[PDB]
Amino acid sequence: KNDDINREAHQLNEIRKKYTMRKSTIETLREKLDQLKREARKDVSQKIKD
Amino acid sequence: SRLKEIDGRLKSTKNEMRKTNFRMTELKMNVGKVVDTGILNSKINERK
Amino acid sequence: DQMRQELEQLEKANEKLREVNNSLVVSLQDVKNEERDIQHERESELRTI
Amino acid sequence: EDIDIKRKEIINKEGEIRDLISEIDAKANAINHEMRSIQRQAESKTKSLTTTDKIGILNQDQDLKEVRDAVLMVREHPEMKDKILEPPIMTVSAINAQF
Repeated sequence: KNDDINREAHQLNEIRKKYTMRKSTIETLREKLDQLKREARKDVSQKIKD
Repeated sequence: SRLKEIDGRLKSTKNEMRKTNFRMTELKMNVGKVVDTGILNSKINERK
Repeated sequence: DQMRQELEQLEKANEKLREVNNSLVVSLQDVKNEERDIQHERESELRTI
Repeated sequence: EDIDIKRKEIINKEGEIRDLISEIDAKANAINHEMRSIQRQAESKTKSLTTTDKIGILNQDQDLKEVRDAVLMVREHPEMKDKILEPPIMTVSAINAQF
């Protein structure tokens, strides 16, 4: 019984870490890329007016 | 006197058996510590 | 897994402890039988004298 | 965390039960050697000559016990066996009780 419950725990721990992995995808790709593209503009009205 | 010595050895052996069994079971319980194989894969994929 | 390796090693150690305990109990029972025999001989000789 | 707690509880139960295994082995060994000792005593009593031979008759008196010990030493001593024999109570048998 202990081994079965431990296997279930390991499966659910891997599941939770996959969830954390998707959270990391959110943090970097969703936001860090969003921030990089938003600031990469530097409001092109800058270079245009240059 | 020899009987008392052997009985003391017997009790010490029983205590050692109990300690070893409990340590074995603690080693079993150490498998349950949260091992994580998550977030790193996302960054691996992004970097690749 | 390493904890499982130490689990196996200490299982072997516990089995060795079981064998040692059984041998010690064997010796204890033999010496108890010797005690009973010596005590019975003492009782018989003291009664006779 | 809940599964870890349950695993630790069950594992401590397993350890406690495993403690009550070699202790049972100790009890079994003690009882087995009790068996062996008592059975050896029974076997020795069965081997007893139950006073059949006159050497067994010698078991019935302290001086006769000394005579029995002398007879046993004579049996163990061939040089003291050819020259010195068992007493006529043992070596010599009368035809009947009246003889």
